[PDB]
Amino acid sequence: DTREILEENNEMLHMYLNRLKTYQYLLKNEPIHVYYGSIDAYAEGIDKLLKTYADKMNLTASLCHYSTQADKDRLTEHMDDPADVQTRLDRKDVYYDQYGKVVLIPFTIETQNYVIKLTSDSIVTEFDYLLFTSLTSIYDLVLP
Amino acid sequence: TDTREILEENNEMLHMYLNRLKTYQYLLKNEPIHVYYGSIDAYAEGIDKLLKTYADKMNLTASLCHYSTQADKDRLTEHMDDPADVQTRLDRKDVYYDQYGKVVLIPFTIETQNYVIKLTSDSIVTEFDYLLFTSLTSIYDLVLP
Amino acid sequence: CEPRAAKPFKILKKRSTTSVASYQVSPHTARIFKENERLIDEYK
Amino acid sequence: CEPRAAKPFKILKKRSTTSVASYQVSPHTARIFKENERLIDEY
Repeated sequence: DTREILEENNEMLHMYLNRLKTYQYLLKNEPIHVYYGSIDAYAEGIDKLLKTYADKMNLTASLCHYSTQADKDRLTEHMDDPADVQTRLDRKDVYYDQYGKVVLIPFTIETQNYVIKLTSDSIVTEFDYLLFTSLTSIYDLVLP
Repeated sequence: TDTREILEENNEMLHMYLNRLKTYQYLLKNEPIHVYYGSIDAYAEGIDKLLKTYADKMNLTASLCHYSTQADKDRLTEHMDDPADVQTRLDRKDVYYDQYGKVVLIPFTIETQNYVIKLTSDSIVTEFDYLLFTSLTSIYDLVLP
Repeated sequence: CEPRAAKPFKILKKRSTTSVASYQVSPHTARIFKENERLIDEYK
Repeated sequence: CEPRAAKPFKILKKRSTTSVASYQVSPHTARIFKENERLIDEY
């Protein structure tokens, strides 16, 4: 039925208009707190910025270490196929859980590996990839 | 009837703004921002070049237009069926959209100086573009020392 | 998944010297939202 | 409409200290696009 598809289109447009509204509002009104001087300071500043944005959008964002095998195993525990999830991430691909609830985005600060974890009770998509990775770029551009 | 068309409109909207957002992110990732400062005119120049960098790759035109002198205002609003109305909106500092999705005019102020960010397109420009293009003006300010 | 650091310095960056007309939905997309919802509600 | 300055000072800034996995569509939106086009075809 075209009804269902239509509700899906409508939901997509509303949701990403709202999330884009939030992104733009924050770039305009929220002071960016810049942490620098080491990988861990940078990582903290990125984590806080992602959080500031996810908090106002009905989804959670986190910056997860993805350096040591211990880090990798921690991340992938709660997934159906951890070895496979890990291969994808190692290969540097975005990983989308099929049901639309989790995006995992391999991310690098200087020479340290992380994964930006995005979850949502409704839906996350490539639009969220684009918005959240844009912010990591803005963070880098705002450094001295 | 009214359903096939609306479906094409939804589909077009989702493709277009996915594409424009792909471009925006790609440029934030790979294109250096060139930051002009030292005066109101340098600042306005840098904002104009940044908007242009992005619009150039997106199938729409962006400009930063003076909106100080009546001459500036008339230049802007003579392209419109109701100039007095367009002008009153802009003067009162509100965004102006045409009914047809081809023009967005966004009052913008640098220190004491008034401008209007003009966005036009042969396909479509909407509030999404307002959001992207105003986002960029915010990134410009944040990048200043 | 919550990296914290001792940090050498703290800074605050803001968008300040400028202001912009605030958000409003376009007529174009307002029409699309209205038609969507009126059609969704018409199958149901 | 093209404001230019008489003697600007310029600063080139670049996203460098970080990098990210590159773009890939989610399955969810891939499905929506496919179903749209298959329905649009169906009139």
